[PDB]
Amino acid sequence: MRECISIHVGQAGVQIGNACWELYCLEHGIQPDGQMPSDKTIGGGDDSFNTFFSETGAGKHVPRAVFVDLEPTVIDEVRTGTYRQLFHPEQLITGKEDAANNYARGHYTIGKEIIDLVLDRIRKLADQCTGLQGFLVFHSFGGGTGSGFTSLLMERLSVDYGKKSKLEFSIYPAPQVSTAVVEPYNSILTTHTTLEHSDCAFMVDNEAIYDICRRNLDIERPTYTNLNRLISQIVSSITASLRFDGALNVDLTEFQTNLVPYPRIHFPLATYAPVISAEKAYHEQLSVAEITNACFEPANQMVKCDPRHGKYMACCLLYRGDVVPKDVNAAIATIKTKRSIQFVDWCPTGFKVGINYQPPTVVPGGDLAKVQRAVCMLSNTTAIAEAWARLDHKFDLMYAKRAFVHWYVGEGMEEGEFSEAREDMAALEKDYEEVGVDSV
Amino acid sequence: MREIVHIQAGQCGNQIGAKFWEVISDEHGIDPTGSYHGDSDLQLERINVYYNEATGNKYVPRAILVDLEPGTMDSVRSGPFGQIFRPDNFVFGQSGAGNNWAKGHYTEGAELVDSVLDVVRKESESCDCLQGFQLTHSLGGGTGSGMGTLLISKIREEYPDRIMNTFSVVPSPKVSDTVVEPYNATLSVHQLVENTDETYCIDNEALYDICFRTLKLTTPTYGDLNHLVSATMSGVTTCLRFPGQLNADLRKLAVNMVPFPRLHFFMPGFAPLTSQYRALTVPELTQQMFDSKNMMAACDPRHGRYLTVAAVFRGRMSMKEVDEQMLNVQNKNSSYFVEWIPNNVKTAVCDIPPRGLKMSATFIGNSTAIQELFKRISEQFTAMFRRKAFLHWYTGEGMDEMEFTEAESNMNDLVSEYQQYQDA
Ligand SMILES: Nc1nc2c(ncn2[C@@H]2O[C@H](COP(=O)(O)OP(=O)(O)OP(=O)(O)O)[C@@H](O)[C@H]2O)c(=O)[nH]1
Ligand SMILES: Nc1nc2c(ncn2[C@@H]2O[C@H](COP(=O)(O)OP(=O)(O)O)[C@@H](O)[C@H]2O)c(=O)[nH]1
Ligand SMILES: COc1ccc(CNc2c(-c3ccccc3O)nc3ccc(F)cn23)cc1
Ligand SMILES: [Ca+2]
Ligand SMILES: [Ca+2]
Ligand SMILES: [Mg+2]
Ligand SMILES: [Mg+2]
Repeated sequence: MRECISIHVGQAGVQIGNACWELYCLEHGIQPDGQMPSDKTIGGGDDSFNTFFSETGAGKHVPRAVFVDLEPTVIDEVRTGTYRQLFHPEQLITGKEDAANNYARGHYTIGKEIIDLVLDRIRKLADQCTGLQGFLVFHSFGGGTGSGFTSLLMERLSVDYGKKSKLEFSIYPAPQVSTAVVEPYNSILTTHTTLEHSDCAFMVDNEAIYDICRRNLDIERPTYTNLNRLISQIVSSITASLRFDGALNVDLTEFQTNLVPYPRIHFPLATYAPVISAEKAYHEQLSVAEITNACFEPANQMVKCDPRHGKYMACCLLYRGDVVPKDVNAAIATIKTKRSIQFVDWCPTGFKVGINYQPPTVVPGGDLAKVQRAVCMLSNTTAIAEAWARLDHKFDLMYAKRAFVHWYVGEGMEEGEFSEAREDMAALEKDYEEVGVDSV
Repeated sequence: MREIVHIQAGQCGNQIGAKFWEVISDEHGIDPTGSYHGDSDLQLERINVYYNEATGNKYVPRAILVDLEPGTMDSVRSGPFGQIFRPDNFVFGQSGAGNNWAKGHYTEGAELVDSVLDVVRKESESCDCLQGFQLTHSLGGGTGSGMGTLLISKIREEYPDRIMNTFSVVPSPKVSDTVVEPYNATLSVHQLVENTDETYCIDNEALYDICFRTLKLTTPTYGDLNHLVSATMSGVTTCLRFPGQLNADLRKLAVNMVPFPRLHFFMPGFAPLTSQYRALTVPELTQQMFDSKNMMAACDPRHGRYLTVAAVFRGRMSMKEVDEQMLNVQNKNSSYFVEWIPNNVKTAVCDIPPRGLKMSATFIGNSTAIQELFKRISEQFTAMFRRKAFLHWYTGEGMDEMEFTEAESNMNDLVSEYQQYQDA
């Protein structure tokens, strides 16, 4: 047991679920049709991979997940794509009409038409579970469904499942791939209404991922397929502690104890290494010290901020592959003397380490190199508040003139919600400043 | 007084507790399935203290194995000596305790404790004369810490006249699962001060340093630390497990070691430290056991004073030489033993050595320098608690800030009390 249910909302959520679930299937040797040769226990089992996959009596391993979107085009491609047999048709849920880049339609108007159906299906998966750990919610900040349906869902999930843990992987909007002028409004509304209901939230900055694809993978103009393949690697590093056995494997909840010092401070910065092309990885084995060092290079981060001009409250290293504790300790010793790492005066400065032996894998016909070892750093730094600040400034520019506000008010929202949400983010920015101030 | 009932709680509790049963089962000639293939009658003479006799002359450890998750306890059953434990005494929950004291003490563990007490009562009843209970646990996680101290409180209620022993593993940043350890430890120390007669303080700081500095293990595992723990546990139970003049029991130990009831935190020590070929002379054992480098608690005994001492020599050796050497360190370092408890060092010798060594020494000290341990944990605690950091994990299971304040105060009082006798 310790089962984990994934919920994928809107286009970004859906397309990242594909990347993720395609990746998890390759990681565990599960074929497209759902069969898993190396699983001798047919119909069920207690194995670590069973946290993400139920078994049917016919030998089908089936994702503990639900894809939800308010229009059929993105989910229709899962219904007819390589992995169509993997999912039960009732896990793939669509409406007829989207939220149209409007938090309000996603939360109220189009959203309340499909919400009972979504909870009903989430419930059907929850009852296949002998000891459900919690949910993982994948969604964009900027979309209408991703922002407003997710918020509605999170609220409702807190009611049906109490305090059962809820993690978010949230896509933070970037101008290179942005689809709507109103993304800053959607972002601040979802962030605000989700903050009491989420226990931990990994932000992914599309720009950060966009820059990494250009710089490290030599990709001239990355598509979503390029970004999601990189994201799934990061997601996989984080969930790998849930999906694999291991002597040196620290569970993800144990990292969370360290990552979240107050309920509102639940936004860890992730950083992944190595991201390298096959061309460049040939005759170029990257040691534990090199990838560990790469975690403190802020070009390898998932969110554009500078931890060097801020303070750490935690630092977790999730290694996978050919890694042993000795090399890790030596690598950390080198970094402590040679790099810009200042903790707040109320945290202990120890780095928490976890190691999975299963080395990372790559999706066929991708841009990443297959490497012998890899690492995801999860840090809690005050620097991440930079990301809130940039986004809060864009919100303030538009909100001062009331640009676009009529589109939200027409679907039933009030001006009160906007300023209530912005003050919550003002307070959150002030919280991230307070934690960094030294004690007396 | 013979029968002891052993309980092991949580990851650490069950890991070290498994090694203890491995070590002493070899010493008493019991094999991985439970049969006696020994040679000396001295091996079976007080086998009753820790083992029950079963159908077919099998010996079954009087051991209750407790955890809130089945991870560690499936490993114990998998491991070398697992098949010896009575299968009804495996009592386990499903969801674990997430290194949270509150979950162990107040919510998750509360659900499970009454089942553990039914096995305790089962083992307690088929005992000729129960002397007491020993618990193995760490103070830093949530099950062995919080649930463990909940058990202790319940056992004291039902058996208020029996002795309570702990082997309590104190935490260190040098070997650290989570930032909340100082919180968990401070909540458990508050329990231990009130509800135990004796506690062996195994500091993981001290085990790491012995492993690093004195044994040349650059990257020490929990296996390397537990090697040191089970040799210390073997040593401080020798006098209960073997003969033959010392009618040593847990109550006698409590009476002679503990001049003031709250000051029952013992610093253990072992010589020689291992992981040899040249056997040690009695002078060397006597220098080594008293050395700071050989203490299982990270405290300089020169910074404090010894209230009482109990030393236990194992092997064939001259008792003349053992008295001479034990009297030499007292006479040559007399400032470090309190003048107001005459003859506070008591020494014993047992002919059977442990596996591997021809001769060895185990030290049990109630030193006032133990305060340094509680000061170290008090400091780590305050660093965080002054900004109420990480508290939401505890307040979400119904605990209040006042309960942390209380606990911080009891420990700081303990420290004051130890400091009181260092200067008297
Ligand atoms: N990383 C990544 N970002 C995406 C993907 N698809 C869309 N986005 C980003 O997500 C934001 C737009 O939200 P979507 O998820 O398309 O919108 P939606 O939730 O479907 O909402 P509506 O379409 O308005 O109902 C923009 O910031 C896009 O760049 C994807 O596959 N990967
Ligand atoms: N010496 C030693 N310490 C341990 C062992 N296992 C865990 N610890 C320590 O115990 C503390 C964590 O407690 P743990 O027993 O895992 O938690 P619980 O299962 O929730 O009681 C930390 O200080 C760890 O360093 C072990 O086998 N030996
Ligand atoms: C002032 O110190 C003491 C006086 C009396 C006792 C009672 N029994 C005991 C013990 C002892 C008792 C219980 C468990 C383990 C033990 O190793 N070890 C010795 C060694 C020498 C001796 F004279 C008695 N010992 C303990 C300490
Ligand atoms: Ca199976
Ligand atoms: Ca329960
Ligand atoms: Mg859409
Ligand atoms: Mg642990």
